[PDB]
Amino acid sequence: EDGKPVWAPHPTDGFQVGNIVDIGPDSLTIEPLNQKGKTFLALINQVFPAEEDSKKDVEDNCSLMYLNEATLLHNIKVRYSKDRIYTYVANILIAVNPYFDIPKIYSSETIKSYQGKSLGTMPPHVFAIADKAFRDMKVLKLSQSIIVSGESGAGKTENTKFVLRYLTESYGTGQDIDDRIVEANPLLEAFGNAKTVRNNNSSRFGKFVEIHFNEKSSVVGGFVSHYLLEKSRICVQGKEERNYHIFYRLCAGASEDIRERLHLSSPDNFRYLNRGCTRYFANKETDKQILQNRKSPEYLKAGSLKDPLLDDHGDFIRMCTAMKKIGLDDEEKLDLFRVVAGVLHLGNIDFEEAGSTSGGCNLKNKSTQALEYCAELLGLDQDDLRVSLTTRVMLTTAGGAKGTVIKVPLKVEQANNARDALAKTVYSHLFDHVVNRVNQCFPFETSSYFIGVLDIAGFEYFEHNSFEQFCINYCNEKLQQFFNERILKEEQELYQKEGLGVNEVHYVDNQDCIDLIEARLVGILDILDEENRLPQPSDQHFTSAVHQKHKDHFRLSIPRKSKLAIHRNIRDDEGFIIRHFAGAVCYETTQFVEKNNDALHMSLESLICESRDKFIRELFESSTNNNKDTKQKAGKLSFISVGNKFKTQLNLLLDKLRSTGASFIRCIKPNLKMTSHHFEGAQILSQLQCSGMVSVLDLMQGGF
Amino acid sequence: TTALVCDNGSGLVKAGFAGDDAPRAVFPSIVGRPRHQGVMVGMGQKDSYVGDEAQSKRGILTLKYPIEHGIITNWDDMEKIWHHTFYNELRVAPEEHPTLLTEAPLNPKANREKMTQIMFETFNVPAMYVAIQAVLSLYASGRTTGIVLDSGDGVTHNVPIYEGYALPHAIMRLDLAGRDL
Amino acid sequence: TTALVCDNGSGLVKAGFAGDDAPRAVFPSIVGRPRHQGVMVGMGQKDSYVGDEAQSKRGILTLKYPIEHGIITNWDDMEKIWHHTFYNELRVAPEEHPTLLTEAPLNPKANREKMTQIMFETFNVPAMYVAIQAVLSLYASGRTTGIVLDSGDGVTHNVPIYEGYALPHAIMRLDLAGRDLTDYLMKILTERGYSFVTTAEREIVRDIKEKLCYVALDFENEMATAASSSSLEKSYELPDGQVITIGNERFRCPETLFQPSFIGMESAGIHETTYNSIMKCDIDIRKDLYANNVMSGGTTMYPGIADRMQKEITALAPSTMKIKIIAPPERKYSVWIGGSILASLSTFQQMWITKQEYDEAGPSIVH
Ligand SMILES: Nc1ncnc2c1ncn2[C@@H]1O[C@H](COP(=O)(O)OP(=O)(O)O)[C@@H](O)[C@H]1O
Ligand SMILES: Nc1ncnc2c1ncn2[C@@H]1O[C@H](COP(=O)(O)OP(=O)(O)O)[C@@H](O)[C@H]1O
Ligand SMILES: [Mg+2]
Ligand SMILES: [Mg+2]
Repeated sequence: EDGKPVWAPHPTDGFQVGNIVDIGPDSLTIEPLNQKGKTFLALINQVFPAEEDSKKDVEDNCSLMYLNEATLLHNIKVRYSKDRIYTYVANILIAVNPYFDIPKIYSSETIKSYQGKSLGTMPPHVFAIADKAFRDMKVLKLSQSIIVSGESGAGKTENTKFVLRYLTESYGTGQDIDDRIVEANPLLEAFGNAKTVRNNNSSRFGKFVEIHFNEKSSVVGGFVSHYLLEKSRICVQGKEERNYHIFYRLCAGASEDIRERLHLSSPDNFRYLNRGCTRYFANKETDKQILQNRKSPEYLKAGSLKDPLLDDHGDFIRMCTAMKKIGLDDEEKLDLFRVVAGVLHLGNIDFEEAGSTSGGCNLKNKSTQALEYCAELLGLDQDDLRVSLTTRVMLTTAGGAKGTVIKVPLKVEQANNARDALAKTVYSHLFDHVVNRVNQCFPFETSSYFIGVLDIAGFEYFEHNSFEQFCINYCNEKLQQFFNERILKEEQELYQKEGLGVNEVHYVDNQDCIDLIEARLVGILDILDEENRLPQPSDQHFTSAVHQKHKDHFRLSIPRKSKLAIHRNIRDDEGFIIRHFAGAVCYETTQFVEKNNDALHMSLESLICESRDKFIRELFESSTNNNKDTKQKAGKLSFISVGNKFKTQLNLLLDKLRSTGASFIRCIKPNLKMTSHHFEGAQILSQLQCSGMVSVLDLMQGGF
Repeated sequence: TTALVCDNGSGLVKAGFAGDDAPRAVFPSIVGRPRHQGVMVGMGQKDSYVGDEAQSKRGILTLKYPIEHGIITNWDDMEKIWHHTFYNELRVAPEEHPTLLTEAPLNPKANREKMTQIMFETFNVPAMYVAIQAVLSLYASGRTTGIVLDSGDGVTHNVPIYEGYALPHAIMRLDLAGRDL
Repeated sequence: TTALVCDNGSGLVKAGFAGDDAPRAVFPSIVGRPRHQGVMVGMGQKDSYVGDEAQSKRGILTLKYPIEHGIITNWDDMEKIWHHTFYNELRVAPEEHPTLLTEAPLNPKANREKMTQIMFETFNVPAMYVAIQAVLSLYASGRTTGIVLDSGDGVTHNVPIYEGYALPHAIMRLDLAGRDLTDYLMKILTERGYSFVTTAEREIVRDIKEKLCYVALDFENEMATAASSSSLEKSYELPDGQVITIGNERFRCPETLFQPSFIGMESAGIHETTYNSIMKCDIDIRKDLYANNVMSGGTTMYPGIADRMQKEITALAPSTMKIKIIAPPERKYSVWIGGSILASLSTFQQMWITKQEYDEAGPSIVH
């Protein structure tokens, strides 16, 4: 526009009002409205059109005259001071966590005010999305999904329980499933929640709580499904990051009549915990309760971590209270502590060089008591387990004449990668036994249709990004593909319905970004599975092969060309910059190969399955119903895969989402401290640009 | 799809698809014709037995090893070895897979040519390559540097490789172990 | 902000920003291609490995020095040196700062032009300047008067400077030290039955030229007791386990630098080229040139200089005049420690050749 006030780039608030008093080809001489003497220069991507009266807000954001990404930011700045936390932006609901209890908006009188009424007949609320999902299920003959993204603590936990409260109170009229999520609230927190630099307590798996509806349309059951729990985090942690929270709550919160049974020591004595952060979270009363023998040198030197909602000393106590509430027995809870403590003494075993004759690798002299105190926890013989962690057993029998069983030793690096592959198998099959035990405390009556909630970790970005953030952000790019796929389909089901027109827009595709990461022996994940196979794996050869063959692609440049100055310190074969939906995020390639290269030997996979304990043999499947046992030996698949097993399980979730309808609820966190009324425009503007909301506004060209 | 590694040993020919476990079939490199008059009149016998069965029929045949001092004697016996290997061991059609064949380090010209030509025209494979047996023994212990001593019946070899280049001027071939033993 | 002193070594390229410590990167300039057919099939190999990475993989390459006889061989190899130097050591893009380059005294024209011109077009620096390597050791020693020595593999130079003006009419450049000392050591160690034909193995010759050699005080008289039964053997160990016991050649190799008639060439010894540059200066200045004889360059690191040089000069110099020779510690980094002081300080912040100035002026801006 010309003359009319436009938005101006303001440091703390994101955008401020301002006018244009001289102009260039792409640089604008911006005079601020409220700071007129500062008169700076600003670019085309820092100026946006603004509405005539600033004395208004919009309930229906499609009603804007100037609809852009700066006027969406101004609408949730005014509505936050009007006690309105819900905002209708087309088929996308923007919910802002206020960090206090607003008067009469979550009440039972509020629930029967919305009941059965459609969008555009009631103002913005999360109960108008939950009521839409029951009507766009039975009539439409389509199962539903509520998709929740955003940064941890942004309201993605809280809006989900208000949806499942609304589907039980408004339409189930009972059915005991609503507070069974609540009764095992710290129980599912400990196993999947970890600590990242950007998030103090974030769940690292795809929690998919589905709610079954039958042919009669009554709520007949629920089921809890889990997807994509981070494999690498189990064994390796970065600077100031942790493992899962049960590996700190069991270390801190275990009593002295339980610690003498489990043989626990402070985290500096456990190899899978001492490489990250060993500090526990606490509160003023529990910081006095953590014992002198439970403290690591990090805790002795720097004490407990700071955060008002986190206490790792007390939540192991409130976890075991929750096992009484959900449905776990007193004999079995003790066996659920021997397996967790067995993972901690699995990481301490170590393997040195060859002695002389017959090559191979042997254990270290200081790793003898580390295997004996672990083999009574995982139920294995102390003499037989040393052989399986050091040799590769195979046969001369395979297709011709009958032979015998031969022994080919493993290399030192093949034994270090094999010991960590066992810990990424045991804790992963333990977590399916905790979830499957919980799903049997409310077994469903029948099935036909379902309204589920997909909640996943958001787009994560730190100062230095690793392999853990490459696999999280690759999951958010595919979920961003499915976001834009349903929005283009919605406008196509709108223009001949209301008679608006035959107008059509050039779709926002991302296939070159997908083909860059995964393909048919062309992607980055395709090169990564090739590097695991090489005679001697390297870290210099993995980076250099990506810009050898994938050079032509636009969404890939060398780290030294980085727009952000900080990543220019990194050199050619140390990293790469990958452009995504939420921007260009650079990743280092240090330990990227090392986290991918775990592999599990056949008679080591067929040794932990052969366990000399009874709770342990139940863990590696399969159930009694239609019983059929796992074979003694195999050959194939050796390497198996890490980065392809993470891609394969994600493809099982993207095709389930394609059979369901969409209910996209984006959650915005207003401030860092998580306090009422506070506002940060250096964090709010960043979450509109990292949640895919910008890509939707840049697909909306309608003008209707 | 799945490639086939078929090893032209002088043992102990080895056959199995590409990875991941062990050779599917191993048997001695023997073809053997019947040296006695037939009198039971089944008739029931073959014009030539290959191994395994030419090692179950000891004392009634005249065993002929088709590979002798590092070279195949003639391709008339060799093709019958091949036919046995693909068909009654691996079972797969030859037109199905790309194959991978092995040779001896420093083997006489034009015995790789004549081989490649005859094998393409006899079995009609869709693609192929020939890698030398000593170099492959680097990969088994997964080292990128070192001197390889690969010793099988009837040719041993001493090949030096350094990260990851093979010196053409330092390769030694001995025609000694194991048939002379 | 800061300027970068990146020294175009004869050896031994040195790189480090201006102040406050010591050079950050040192490596011996070489490029090496893989000289035999590959069999591991990653493929995984660079078109050319530069130093230091080309010296951690000796024996499978064909080493090619880019700096030979005091001039660069071609900028096809040189640009790849430059790219390696900035990128996998210092970690900065050349467009960030004014740079400072060094050259050899009496450099062939237009090879300082063509260089200056190519470096501006290849790396796109915001400013450029070239200082001579001998002159910079003046700043390193902190002096105002005296004769300056940049002696590297293989062009040395002898420049006289007076308070603080340089003299165009007395500068002497010798093609001798140090690659002729390397090549000669290989020619007189072959003389005792150890052959080293290949380029990669020639590096081993440089490494014993560094470590084990020393300068005789009185050649004829050290040579006499070397001829005696007396043990001058120091036992070196080689990469394949070979044990070599060298005696005579150990003091013979650096001695080559005095009286080049060992080679048979006409060129005068450092003894006399030092002196003849002083006796090409005006008579009154000579008074303060004695006792400001300051040596530098890594090829002067041998033990026994400068007090051989001192005793020899004192014999040739006029009677009852004092000559003390100044030998710095850490002479290998002298030139760089020169450059570091200059480019960090005012006045010379406004004395660079800047981008517009260069664009307007063209290649004839160097002189
Ligand atoms: N345990 C053993 N001890 C000594 N020699 C053996 C043993 N097992 C097999 N051999 C010999 O090794 C030979 C097989 O070697 P092999 O590796 O098959 O060579 P190639 O692969 O070149 O045919 C046989 O001829 C046999 O005589
Ligand atoms: N301790 C030593 N004794 C004798 N010569 C040495 C010693 N250290 C280094 N050198 C020689 O000095 C050379 C390095 O000299 P340098 O000052 O780098 O010259 P430039 O700066 O002109 O490249 C090397 O080629 C090496 O042979
Ligand atoms: Mg062989
Ligand atoms: Mg020099």
